[PDB]
Amino acid sequence: APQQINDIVHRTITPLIEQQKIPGMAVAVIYQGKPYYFTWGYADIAKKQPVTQQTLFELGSVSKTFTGVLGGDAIARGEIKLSDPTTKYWPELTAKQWNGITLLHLATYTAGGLPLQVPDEVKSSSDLLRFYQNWQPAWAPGTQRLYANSSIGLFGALAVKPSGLSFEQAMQTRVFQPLKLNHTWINVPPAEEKNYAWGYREGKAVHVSPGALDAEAYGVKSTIEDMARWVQSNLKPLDINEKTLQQGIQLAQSRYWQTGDMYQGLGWEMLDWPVNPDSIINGSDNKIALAARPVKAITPPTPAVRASWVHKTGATGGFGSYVAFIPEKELGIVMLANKNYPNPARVDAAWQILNALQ
Ligand SMILES: *C(=O)[C@@H](NC(=O)/C(=N\OC)c1csc(N)n1)[C@@H]1N=C(C(=O)O)C(=C)CS1
Repeated sequence: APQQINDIVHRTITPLIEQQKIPGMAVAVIYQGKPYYFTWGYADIAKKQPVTQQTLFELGSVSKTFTGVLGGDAIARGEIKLSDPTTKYWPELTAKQWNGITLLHLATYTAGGLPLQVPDEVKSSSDLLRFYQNWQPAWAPGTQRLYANSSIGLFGALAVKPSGLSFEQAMQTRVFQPLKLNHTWINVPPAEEKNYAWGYREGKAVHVSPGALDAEAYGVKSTIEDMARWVQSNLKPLDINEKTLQQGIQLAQSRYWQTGDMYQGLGWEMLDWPVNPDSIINGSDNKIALAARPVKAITPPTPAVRASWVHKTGATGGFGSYVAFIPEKELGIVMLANKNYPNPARVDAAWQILNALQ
């Protein structure tokens, strides 16, 4: 690692870990296309098992980037269109409020106020239908962006229906394996249990629990090395040999809606580079990130702009993650931690590091 990398990383992350009391953390910085790795702390406190290159973390909502890209792949395959009504793939959703709600809306949180979370009481596919059939929008389709598991989650589950494959098998066969993410799982197999960090919420060790649309919204676990490879793949989709995966990646970074200075892709979110740091830092605070905001349609969507800051936050009960990258400058960062700590702290650190290297 060039000194400047070490310099910044240690200066920025160390106090961050101490400030946020983070038990374990892994950081990857992609600099002129190459990854550089840093780990701190314990994956398992009680076991005193260190974080390593092989430790799996719960990505939480960073999983949405996989879901957007898989969806992008399905479009490229000619299997769905984002202009398809949701009812085309779920005909049992017959209540009148669904008419005019398209896959684009679900994927980009503009269906009209689908809720932030699918309620814990929703378990069976029966509950799931009832939940969406009873939901009442707060706004008309395509007018407001309200960040929501239940929106992008539904998108993921429906996007895979023409393939006939489950969501997990589609993700594994169409995205993980081709990008050679061999330590990335929706369901961590036994041979990896020893590498799967615990999360910590107020001192208690926790792992995410089964939830409806969990795999689609928040259920990916991956290592720092596989997450660097995800970033490289999204920095440079042209190096990618699978035609439809290449195209799916590019579509996930198309700009479909603008709210303030951000643009909504499929999973990914984007801003023009150069970016005002206050804007992404402050925008990451849940009082803005979770608020409803008006959207302007970009008709037709703007193709992936290389001069972009492209990013996504995610968290579970016990974990906190952030990924950001700038395709023009071949620069990116991954931050995985096994405590959920405030979004703006992550984004601030990330900006300090990548600003210092740009
Ligand atoms: C994505 O990260 C997603 N987060 C979650 O669904 C969960 N927690 O967030 C704190 C979650 C899933 S299972 C479990 N026990 N907890 C969305 N992001 C946020 C966020 O913090 O950025 C949310 C507030 C909930 S929805």
